[PDB]
Amino acid sequence: STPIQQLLEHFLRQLQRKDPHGFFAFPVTDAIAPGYSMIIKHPMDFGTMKDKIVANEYKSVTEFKADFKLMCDNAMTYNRPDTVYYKLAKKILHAGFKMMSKERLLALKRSMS
Ligand SMILES: COc1cc(-c2cn(C)c(=O)c3cnccc23)c(OC)cc1CN(C)C
Repeated sequence: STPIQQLLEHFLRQLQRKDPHGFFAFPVTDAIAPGYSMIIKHPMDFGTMKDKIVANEYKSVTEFKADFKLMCDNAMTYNRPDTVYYKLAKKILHAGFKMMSKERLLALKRSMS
């Protein structure tokens, strides 16, 4: 494991704690959510992100944050605001962007000196 892989695994584990039922653990299928593929053209989930960390597919934290935001944006686009999925995606998005904020990353950058 590389220092980037270790850091991204840490960020991912903390995010996955917010989804205990595993709604974001694997890709959403049309069987589980009718007409999902008709609406969502760029699917994303924690499991896909996990495989990208393991395969060393993330060159930056920015790229990781973009996949995370995409996963939350998809759930907020497909599901209506009064749903469990939309509410959880908005909660997860807020938790991820405070944890991986520019301030938290600048403090990390400074500690790498
Ligand atoms: C009802 O349980 C599930 C829900 C979803 C689910 C997720 N998201 C993100 C959605 O937007 C969504 C929207 N509509 C319907 C369902 C979902 C799921 O997708 C991987 C898997 C399960 C199966 N479960 C045993 C883990």
